[PDB]
Amino acid sequence: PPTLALRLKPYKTAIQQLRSVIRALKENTTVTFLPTPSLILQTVRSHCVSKITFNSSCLYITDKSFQPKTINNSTPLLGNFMYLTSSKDLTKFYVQDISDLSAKISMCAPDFNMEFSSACVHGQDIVRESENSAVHVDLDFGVVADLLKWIGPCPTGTVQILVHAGPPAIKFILTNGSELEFTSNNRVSFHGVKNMRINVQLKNFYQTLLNCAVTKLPCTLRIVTEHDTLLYVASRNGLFAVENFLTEE
Amino acid sequence: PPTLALRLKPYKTAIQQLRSVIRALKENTTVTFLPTPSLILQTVRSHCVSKITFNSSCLYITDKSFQPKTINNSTPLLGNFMYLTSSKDLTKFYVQDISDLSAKISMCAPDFNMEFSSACVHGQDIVRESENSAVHVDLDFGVVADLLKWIGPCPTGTVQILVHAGPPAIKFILTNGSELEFTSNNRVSFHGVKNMRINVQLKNFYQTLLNCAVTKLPCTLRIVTEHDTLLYVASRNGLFAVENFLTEE
Repeated sequence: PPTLALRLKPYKTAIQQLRSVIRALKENTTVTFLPTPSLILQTVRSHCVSKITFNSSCLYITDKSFQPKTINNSTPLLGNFMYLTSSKDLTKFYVQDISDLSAKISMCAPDFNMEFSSACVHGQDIVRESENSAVHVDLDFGVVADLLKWIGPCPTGTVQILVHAGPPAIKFILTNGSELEFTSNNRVSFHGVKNMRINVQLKNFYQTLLNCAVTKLPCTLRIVTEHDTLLYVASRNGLFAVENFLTEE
Repeated sequence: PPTLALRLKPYKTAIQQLRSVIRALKENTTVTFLPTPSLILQTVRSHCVSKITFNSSCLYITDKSFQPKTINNSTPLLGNFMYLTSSKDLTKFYVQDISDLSAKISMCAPDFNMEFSSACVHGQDIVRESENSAVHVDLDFGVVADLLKWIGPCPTGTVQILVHAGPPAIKFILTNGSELEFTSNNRVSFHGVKNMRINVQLKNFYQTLLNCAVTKLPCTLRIVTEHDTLLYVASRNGLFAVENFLTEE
């Protein structure tokens, strides 16, 4: 039977880094297993879609005939499935393709083993789109930390992200009139700017930053204008990538 | 294979009544499955041992060769096992005896099924002991409620239970000097009293009362003096019995 297995050392590391993100997953959150190999978490919040993709280095695949499987993370009795995989006692975690309609998940710990079969759902894949006029600014981890400390007081209202080109700058404005801005090359890196603004809910922007901050590495911000106005915020390491897509308003 | 199955209607009712108790179970809490049929939860806290026994009417047994199984409620990956059984979506729950060293638990929900095998441990059975000189007072549910409201302010210090025989009375005294007492037949029932006292931790007595109060029915208090000084507090309905054993100090 075609088996997709998690490689324990990098997976346990990754899932520990992500523990706070995984604790925050929603009722619609999906988990996708691919023969690539890949594992993808995808979550819809108001005007915000979030995707966590595990690097292939976290997985072992025995047989590429393994059919793609998407399941709900919210599991009838078990609740938050991905949270259970963050158990520090986990010794084995694999998925088997033994029926068309479902995925069979196996997990072990010292003197324990368990299996469950969850119904497959129809997933959507989300692709970061490119546009000729897009803004792209990379933020050092220290900048992300500063934004989080600033915005972290339960966050309400909106944040306006205001970008300038005259000289380059990225500016952040909150509902209460507070403003922070960055111009400085050894703190941020500008890769295409134009005079523009985007307004997003503060709660979503803060959660987005929190999720990206798990890498303790630089985060990429992009803003596009075509299908509509959208803010992309992402970070990654060699174990996983966190990507968020925030729709204006 | 010998199967012990939960009868869904009375089990789901019982487990819903007990939900708060089950949320509070400890690392040493055991779950015992018997061919009687019976299911027993047993938990050790400081000077307090608590036992929940499900009435046979909650169980169906196919084959009395089923070997007795005790397992830890704290389950490596799953965490609080009994809490998972309180899922309002549960459609099937049974235990199979297919190995000497372990119990195989199966559980279902609409489009979900799961199985796990947990290692058997060595349980102790706890028996309420009788003594010729013991105090026994039954308390109406309204009395239990009054005690809970009185003691419920996080409870610290101790409670002294002071019993009198001249005329009969049961008295409760807290560390801060507050005192409540009962003498009244249509509120409490005296079945053997003698002049005596017992002192227990307030936190344990309060938790004990909370657990018994789930029946919304009268609760039995007994106090013994032999092996040592001990307070027994219990309540039951046709679905389960809650029993607690509090050692003096």
